[PDB]
Amino acid sequence: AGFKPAPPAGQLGAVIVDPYGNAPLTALVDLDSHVISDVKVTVHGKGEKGVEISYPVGQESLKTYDGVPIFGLYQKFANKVTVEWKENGKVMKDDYVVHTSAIVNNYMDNRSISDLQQTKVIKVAPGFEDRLYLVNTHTFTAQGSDLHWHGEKDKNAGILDAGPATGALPFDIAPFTFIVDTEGEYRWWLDQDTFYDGRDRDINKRGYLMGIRETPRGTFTAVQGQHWYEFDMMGQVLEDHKLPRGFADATHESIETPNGTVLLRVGKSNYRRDDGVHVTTIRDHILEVDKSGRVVDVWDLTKILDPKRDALLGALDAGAHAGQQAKLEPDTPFGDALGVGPGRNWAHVNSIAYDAKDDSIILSSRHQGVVKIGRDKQVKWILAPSKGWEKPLASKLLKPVDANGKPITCNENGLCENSDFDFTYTQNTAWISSKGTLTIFDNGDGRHLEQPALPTMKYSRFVEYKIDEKKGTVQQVWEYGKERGYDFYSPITSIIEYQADRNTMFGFGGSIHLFDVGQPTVGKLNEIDYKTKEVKVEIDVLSDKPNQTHYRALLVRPQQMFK
Amino acid sequence: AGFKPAPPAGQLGAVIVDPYGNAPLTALVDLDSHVISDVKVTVHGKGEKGVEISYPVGQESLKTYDGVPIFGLYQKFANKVTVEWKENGKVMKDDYVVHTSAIVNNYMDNRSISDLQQTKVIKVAPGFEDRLYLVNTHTFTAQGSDLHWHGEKDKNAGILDAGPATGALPFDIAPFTFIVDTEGEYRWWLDQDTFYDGRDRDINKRGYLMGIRETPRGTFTAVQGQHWYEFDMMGQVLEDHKLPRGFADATHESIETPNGTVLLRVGKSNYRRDDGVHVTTIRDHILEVDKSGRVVDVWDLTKILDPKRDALLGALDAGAVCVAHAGQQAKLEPDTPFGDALGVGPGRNWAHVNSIAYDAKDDSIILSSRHQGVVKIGRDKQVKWILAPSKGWEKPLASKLLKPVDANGKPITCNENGLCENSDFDFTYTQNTAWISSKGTLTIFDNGDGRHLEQPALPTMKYSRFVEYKIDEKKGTVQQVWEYGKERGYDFYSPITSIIEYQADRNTMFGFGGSIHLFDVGQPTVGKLNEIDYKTKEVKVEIDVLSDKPNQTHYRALLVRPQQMFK
Repeated sequence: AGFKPAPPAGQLGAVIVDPYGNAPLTALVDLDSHVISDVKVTVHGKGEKGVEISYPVGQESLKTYDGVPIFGLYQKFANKVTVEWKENGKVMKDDYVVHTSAIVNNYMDNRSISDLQQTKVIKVAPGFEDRLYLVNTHTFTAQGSDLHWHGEKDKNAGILDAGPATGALPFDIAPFTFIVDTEGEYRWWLDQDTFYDGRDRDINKRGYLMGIRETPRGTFTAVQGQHWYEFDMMGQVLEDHKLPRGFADATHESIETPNGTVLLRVGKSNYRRDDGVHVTTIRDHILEVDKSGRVVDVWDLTKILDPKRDALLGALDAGAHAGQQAKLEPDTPFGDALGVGPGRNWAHVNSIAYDAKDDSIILSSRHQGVVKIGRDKQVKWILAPSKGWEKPLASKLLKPVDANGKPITCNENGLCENSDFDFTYTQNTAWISSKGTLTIFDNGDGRHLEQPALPTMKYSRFVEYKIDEKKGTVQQVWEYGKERGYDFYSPITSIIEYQADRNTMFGFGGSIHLFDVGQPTVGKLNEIDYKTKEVKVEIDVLSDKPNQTHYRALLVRPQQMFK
Repeated sequence: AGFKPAPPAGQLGAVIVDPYGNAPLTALVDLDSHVISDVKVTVHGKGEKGVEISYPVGQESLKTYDGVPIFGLYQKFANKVTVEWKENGKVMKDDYVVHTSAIVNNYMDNRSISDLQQTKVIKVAPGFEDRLYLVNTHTFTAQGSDLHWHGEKDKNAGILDAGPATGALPFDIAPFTFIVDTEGEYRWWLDQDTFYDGRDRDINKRGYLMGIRETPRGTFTAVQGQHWYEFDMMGQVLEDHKLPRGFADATHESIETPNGTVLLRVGKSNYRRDDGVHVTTIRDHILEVDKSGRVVDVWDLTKILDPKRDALLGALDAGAVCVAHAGQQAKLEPDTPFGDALGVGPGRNWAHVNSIAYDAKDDSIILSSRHQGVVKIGRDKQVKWILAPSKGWEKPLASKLLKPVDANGKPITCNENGLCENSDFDFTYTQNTAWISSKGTLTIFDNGDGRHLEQPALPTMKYSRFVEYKIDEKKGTVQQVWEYGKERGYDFYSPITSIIEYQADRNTMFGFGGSIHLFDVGQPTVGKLNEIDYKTKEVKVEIDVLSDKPNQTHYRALLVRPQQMFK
C-alpha cells in the first residue's frame, strides 16, 4: 503493498496541511504519541514587512487535534514555521517549511472583476501591526435565488392560481470567508464547500452564512439557512444542527451565552395568523437552543412588539429603484418584503445581545429600533423615535438626557435640539460593550424618519450609549463617523465593537458605495481610538463583483483560538 | 395548486406519524400556534391486558418539537390516544386514533428464525405491570465483518507481504433496538437506518450501537464505530459527532456527566509502541469530550495499568473470542498478531474495558476491565483502588488492591486466585457494568467467565451473579453486601455483555443477561430481563428476549421511565 503515512517532519510527527479539509491555510503537527507541554507556534512574516503570527497552544487542543495546530499561513507559499515545546523537562524546537496551495473562489461568472476580493491598506498606526480581522463576506452565485418556501394560498387568490411562496428561502448566497492582516494579505480561508453548495439543491447546504461569533472556548458559532454550526480555526466543524422543526431561515446572528446556550434569530414556519392564514414569518423570532439543538426558550416578537408600526418602515430607501422612499401597499404578498404584519419583513432583527445581569436579551430591529426584552417576555425598554409607538410600548421608550441628566428635547422623528444626541435608524449590532454600555452601528438610512433631498447626504455613525434602566434615561456618550460622509456611509449590514485592550473602537462598514453601479462594494475595517478619535487602522475590502455587500468582520486573537 | 399539509385532527394541529423518520411507533400532535401549559398523554393498552402508557410533557419539549410527543404505540394498529392540556385558562382534551405501520428488520438471511425477535413473559409481580425496558440488541448482517483498518508492517513480517491490519473495525453489526412492556409487546422501535447502513460502505454508518445511557435531560447518548450520538424518544438525532482524529473504534459505553461532558470508551489510532510499531489500540482509552466534540481529557490505560498482566487473560474460554473451540481455555501466544485478539501489550485486547462510571464526589472515573478487573482512576491519572484477585499485580499497583472484609469489618481469607474461604465473598470475573448506585455502592455484573482464574472441570460449571460491594476508600477495604444468580446455574449464565442497576423506586435490582445459552449451537440466545426485590430476593419481573438468529448475543437493556422522557 500500500502507501505509508507521512513520516515525521522533525522531532514529532508529520506536518499535515489542511487536516480537516476546510481550511487550506492551516496545518497540523502530528503528535505521534509524544507527551509535550508549554507549546508555542510562530508563523513568520512573508517578505520584509510581513506580519508574524504567534500563539500558545493549550492542552485541550493537542488532545483534540492529536497534534499542534498551525494557523496563519500564506497561500501558495513556502511558509516558515517554528514550534517550541517541552518534552521530558527539556526545551524543544523544530523549524518547519510548510508549503500551501492556492485559494479558490468556486462562484465566478461574467460579473467577476477577478477571483478574489481586493484589499487596500490605508492606515496602520504604531502598535497595531499585529492585528488580525476575519471577514465575513459573500459572492453572488450564478443563478442567484433559485428556490422558495411554499406557503398557503389566500381567499383573494385566483381560483386557478398555483399556491404562493412564503418565508425567505431565496436569501441565499455563496460565502467568502477569510482573515486579513495589516499588510492586506490573506492569512486564513474557510473553504466555500465547508457549509455551502450552490450548484446542488440540498437546502441543508444553502443559505446565508452569518452571525459568526466567538465562544468562550475560542471557537465560533455561525448560521446558514436552516442550520447552525460551531467551528474552530483549523476548519473543524464542531457542531452541525438543523433548526427545530417549527422554525426556518436563520440569518444575521448567533451568540453563545455563559450558560451553554445559543441565541438564534429565525422565523416561524407554518405560523397561524389570526385570520387563519399560514406563513413562514420573517426575522421576528429568537431561539435559545442548547448543544443538543433543542429549544430552551422562544421569543415571539409578533406578540411582544407591534407588527403594525410603520413609522420607520414608511421612510425607507427601497434600493436596499434606489433612493425612493418606501411606499407601503396593504396588499403586499407575504414574504421577504417591507410591510406590516406577520409574514412580512416588519421587524428585520439583525442583532442579539444577552444580559447576564438580569437574564434579558437586547435586540436591534432594523425596521423598528432597539429593545431589551426580559425572560418574562416583557419589553423592558425601547430606544427609538417616539413616532408610531402606541401604549403600552410607548411607556417603555427611553428618555434622552445630558451629562447632567437633564432631558434633551427631541421630536417624534428623532431630531433633537441643542445637543448632538441622535437615535439610530436601520441600525446594527446593538451589543453590550465590556465597559458595560450599549454599542451600535447606526447605518442611518431613513434617519429622522425621512429620505433626505440627496442620497449623498446620508451618513453612518458609531455610537455608544449609557442607560439608566431604572430611570429610563439614555445618554449618547461617543460617536464617530458623521463627519466622513458618503464614503463612510453603509446603508446595510455592518458592525462595531469596543476593544478594551487598546482602548479603540472597532468597526466595519459593509456596504460603502453599494449604489455606485458597476463598482465593487467597499468593506472598510476601522479601529478608532476611543480617547482621540484618531484612525489607528483603516483597511478596505473590495467586493469581487460589483454592488455586492459585505456583512460583517471580527477582530480575532490567536492567543485565544486554541484553548 | 400544491398538496395541502395534513389538517388538524382535533382542537390543535394535525397528528404526524413518525415525524423525524426514525421511530415509526411515535407520533406528534402539531402545535399549530396554540399556547398550552399542562400537557399529558395517555396511550391505551391493546386488548384486555395491554399496558397503558401515560406521561406529562414539559415546555421545552413542546417547544423543541412544536407539538405534543406521542410515545408508546403498537405496530400496525389503530392506537387509541388521549391528550390533555390547558389552553387559555381552561381544561382541554382530545381523543385520537393513530394508525401505525410495520416494524422492519432489514437484515435477514437463511440464519433468520423469523424477522423479529421473540419475547416470552415469565413473571410479573403486582405493582410492576407498568414497567418498560429498552433493549439494546443486534442482528447479524449477511456479509458479517467486511472492513479492516490498515496497520504498519513490522520487521517479522515477510518482504512481499501486504501490510497488516490493526484496531477493531470488524466489530460491526446491525442494530435491533426496541422497547418492551410486561406483556412482551413492542412499544418503541428505532429504525435501523437511523445510525447504521450495512449494505453501503460509508464507514460513518458502521459499528456496533452501544452504551445507550440516559442524559440529565431525558435523552440518550450512544456510540457506534467512529461516531457518538445523542437521541431522544421521538427518534430525533440531537448530536452526531465524529471521534477526535486521534481515536477510533468506540464501543460499550457512553455516559454524560453532571458537567456537560461525555465519557467515552475508545482505542487510539496510530499509537507509537515503544518498539516504534504503530498500531490502533483495542478498548483501552477513555475520552472525556464536550458537546463540541473536543477532548476535555483522556486516560491512556496502557500507562495507568498493566498491559502485561495475564492472570485472567490466560484463564479464559475461547468461546467468547469475538464471534467450535468453546469450553476450551485460552492459550496466550507471544507472536499474537496485533488486532482484536486476546493477548498482552498495546495493540491487543489486554484490557477490554466495557464500563465507565463517573464519581462526582472526587472527580474520578470507575472502569470495568473484562480482562483485569475493576479500578478507580483519578483525574490525576493515579490509580486509586483495584477490585481484583491479587495474582499478577506488581508494585505499585499491588498496593492498591482492595482487601475483603466482613460485616464487622474483619479480614477475609482469599487466595491469590480470588477464592475466599468461610464467606460468601467473591471477586468479579470478566464482569460488566461497574456502576455507582443511588445508595452510593458499587454494583457489578459478574459474568463469571474464568472464575477464580481458571476454567472449571466441566463447561456447564459456570454461573453469573448480580453483585454489590461497599468500599471504604480511606482504608482500602471492600465489602460484598448483596448478590443473586449464584444458585441459578448455567441457565442464568451470561459469558459476555449484560447489565445490572439498582432501582430505589421499588427497592429492586434490575438486571439483563445478554448471552444466556449463547453457546447452545443452533439455539436462539436469551436476553433475560429481571427485577429482583432488594429485601427478599423475590423475582418481581422476568422476561426473556430471544435472538432472531441462532447464537447472537444481546448487549444491554435499560429501565426507561416515560415520566422522564420529555423535559
